[PDB]
Amino acid sequence: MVMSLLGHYNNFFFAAHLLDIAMGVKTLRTILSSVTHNGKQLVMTVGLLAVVVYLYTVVAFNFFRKFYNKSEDEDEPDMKCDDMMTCYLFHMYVGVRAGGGIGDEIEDPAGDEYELYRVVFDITFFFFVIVILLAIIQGLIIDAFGELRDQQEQVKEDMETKCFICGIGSDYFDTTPHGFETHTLEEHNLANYMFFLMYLINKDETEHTGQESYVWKMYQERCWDFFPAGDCFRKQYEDQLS
Amino acid sequence: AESILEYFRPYLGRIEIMGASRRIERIYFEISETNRAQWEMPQVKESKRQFIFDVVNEGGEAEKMELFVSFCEDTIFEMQIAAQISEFWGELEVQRVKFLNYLSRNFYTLRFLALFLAFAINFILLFYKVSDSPPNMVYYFLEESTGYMEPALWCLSLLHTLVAFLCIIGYNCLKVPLVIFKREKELARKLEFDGLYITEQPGDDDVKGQWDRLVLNTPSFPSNYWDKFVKRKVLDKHGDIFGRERIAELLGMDLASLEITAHNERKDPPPGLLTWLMSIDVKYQIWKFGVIFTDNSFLYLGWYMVMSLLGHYNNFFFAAHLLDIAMGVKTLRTILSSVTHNGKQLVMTVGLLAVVVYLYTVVAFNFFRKFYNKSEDEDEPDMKCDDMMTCYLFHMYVGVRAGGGIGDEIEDPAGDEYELYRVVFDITFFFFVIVILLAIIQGLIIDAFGELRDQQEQVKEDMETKCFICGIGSDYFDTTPHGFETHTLEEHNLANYMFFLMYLINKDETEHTGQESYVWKMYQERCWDFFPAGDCFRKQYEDQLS
Repeated sequence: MVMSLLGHYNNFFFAAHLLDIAMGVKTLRTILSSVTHNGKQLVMTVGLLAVVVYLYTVVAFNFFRKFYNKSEDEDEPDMKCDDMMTCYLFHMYVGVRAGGGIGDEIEDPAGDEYELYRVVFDITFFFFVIVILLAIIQGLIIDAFGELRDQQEQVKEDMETKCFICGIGSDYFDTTPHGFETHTLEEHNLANYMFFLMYLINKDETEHTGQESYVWKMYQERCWDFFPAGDCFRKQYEDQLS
Repeated sequence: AESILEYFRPYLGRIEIMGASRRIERIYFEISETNRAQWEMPQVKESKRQFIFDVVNEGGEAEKMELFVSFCEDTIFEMQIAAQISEFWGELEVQRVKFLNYLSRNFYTLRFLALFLAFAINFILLFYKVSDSPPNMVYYFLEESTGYMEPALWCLSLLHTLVAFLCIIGYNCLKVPLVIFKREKELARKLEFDGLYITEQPGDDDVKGQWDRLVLNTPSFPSNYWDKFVKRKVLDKHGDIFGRERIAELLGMDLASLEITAHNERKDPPPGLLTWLMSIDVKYQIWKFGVIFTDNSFLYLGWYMVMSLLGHYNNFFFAAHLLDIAMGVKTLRTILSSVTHNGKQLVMTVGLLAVVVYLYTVVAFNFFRKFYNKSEDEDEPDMKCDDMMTCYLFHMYVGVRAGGGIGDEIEDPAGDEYELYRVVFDITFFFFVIVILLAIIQGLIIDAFGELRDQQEQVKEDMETKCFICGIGSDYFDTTPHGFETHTLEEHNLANYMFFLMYLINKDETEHTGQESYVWKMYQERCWDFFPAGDCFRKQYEDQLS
């Protein structure tokens, strides 16, 4: 509402309703739920990266200050490691985004002193905040898809073994041909129970039959002992005539 | 009799055992008035949850009961230690403990304060600035004016160190007794039931076992353990088959071999407060310190100590306590355990990469030497493939990090000779140490997450089919409505067994009932045949009346 109204003024603002796509086009909702399923532990990785880069900055500032000169034309008037805010921002903005580690933007360490300390600093930075810390992001998505896809299998499998009202497994019902198929469609249909409460509520209390009032009595009392929960009327009378 | 049942219901325990009749019997008892209240504490619920998890997957079936009883005993000492801290020359001693019990009470909030202070000092540390002029180079502390910026840092630095000092003493007063009791319990069994120091000996390995030899002969060996007869109990058992005096001299009890039986003479020490207080076991204390200086958590706490102390000097050093995040903020511990779960086989891939790049270097040095010139301005005075160390380092430092293979930094092979040998060298390098060898790193993480997530499902699923005490499946119990639900809450509750050992230990041996002594007899004997393990008292009497 508000964005449409705020239209007729800077018409560009209309280009925010396009994000309605999500709540539409079903497919997406599933795709976006995949990434959303691990949101609580996704931004925390970003915080971890923000901590690690700070840890690297405190070292680069103390020892590698004279390396970050931008090497302007025939002059060296600019240096990034003079303060903390103006240097840590450099690592945060170019370092993690370098695609190859911070060693690309700094002056090449062809000198003698600190030749190995700088190489280790480069290599560890490449191995920690480029290969590893950008792999956990992908990991929290690969299995995120797997979980949304796996949970469907369980709800598919459980409906093929239990009647969801009785606890009886499918085998026992499969003693007769298509016994389990009939059990989930004639006896415990999960839809007649839908159609029973409507019959109870609409009917006036005066004309309740012998049984319909009694189940109504517990329904008013809010007790659920009238559901079968264990027996199925043929496990009950199997011995006599079945 | 309805109200009398309802009022007393939350205290009437119910345990179900077998024995002395080859059938299953049921025992009732009075649980508690305060232990039932405490049992629902987050540190205890999480401990139980963690214990359950490492039994279903890393737990052998045969010894499942044994370690469960071990955790059962551990929780009792946790109860005893936690029940205490809850609330001018000789009167200071009581006020000292009256404050120590407060320090150990709110240990976790005090610990979290240390992380918060570390976060604040790190944030304020974000304004330093090098300057070649005194306000040699000086680390001048720039600020958005606001003169109150430098004074605050000093007070915060002092307070952080103070809180870090307090948490160490809190740890000592809170956790150390648990580890000590653990070690005492583990050691006392290897003598009574094994010959780890009598018949067998450590095989020059197991420094943990070697270090324990300095505690055997101390006058006070079982300082935190309950059973104080651990010396006499093993004395008789191993005093006949072996030298009785030989076993006697090993465990100490100087002249107690005769004092054990000849105790006709009676036992008054003079009041020597602060006069003879230096009569302490110099051999037991060194053993305790040797144990305490090995625990990982205490060592990490001392490391956090050392860095805070090394503060007030190069204040930047404070920016290492920030890595406390890990041991905090739970979430992370799981995320970091994901990558840590495959550490043994992760660095080995790095070693493999280090080998493969060396293999490539030996070829590039022998044939492609004249290609690595850096092509300086109007001159070619620099070449990287002149030695091995100065060339292999080039591949290690730029090659694997090139993001596109080594072919980017070398001079373009537009020449005729070796045109294909160089192209193959480039392409294989791209296909082996960039696409493949940097994909195994991601693979060892993708399934690493899957395994930590999958192991949870198994411990969730097993608890929904078996009673964890009886081997009976859920189906059989589901014959009656909610039968399995009641079986895991009335009969085999896994928490009445908690409440039964406390009832046994606290009760004196004289008033043990007919059954309570017999299960006590095996518990002293350390036999676990009184657990049901197969029957459930309704599979037992289903035919008669059920």
